[PDB]
Amino acid sequence: LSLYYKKIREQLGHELIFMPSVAAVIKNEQGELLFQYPYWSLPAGAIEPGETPEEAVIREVWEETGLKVQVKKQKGVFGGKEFRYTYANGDKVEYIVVVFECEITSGKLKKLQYFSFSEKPPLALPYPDKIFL
Repeated sequence: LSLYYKKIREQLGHELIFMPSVAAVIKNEQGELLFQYPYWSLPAGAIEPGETPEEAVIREVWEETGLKVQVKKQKGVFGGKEFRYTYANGDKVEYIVVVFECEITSGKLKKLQYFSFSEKPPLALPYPDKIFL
């Protein structure tokens, strides 16, 4: 939770915050997909104002996984009521997520686990299977 969103939350109480975000689809040499376990999730995060969606996904992937990646292709933008989430404490948020297929260029992998498409775990957010293909 960056200082920007943290500051907005302070001022809005539990009210709905619209959060532009990015999520990454990362595959290793053998075709497995990288997921994170806090439901499991794709490496993802909020876009900081000032960053392009591409810069955001590269940064988020580095922070969440330790991998340095470059953007291969955009796999769609998802949003609406199905991407609305209300924290246990009452804080309401709605995401609009830009999904990017990214390729690893450097780094290491800091739970983080690879899963083949057929074995992929369930995700909280309703991303269509097409983002993986």
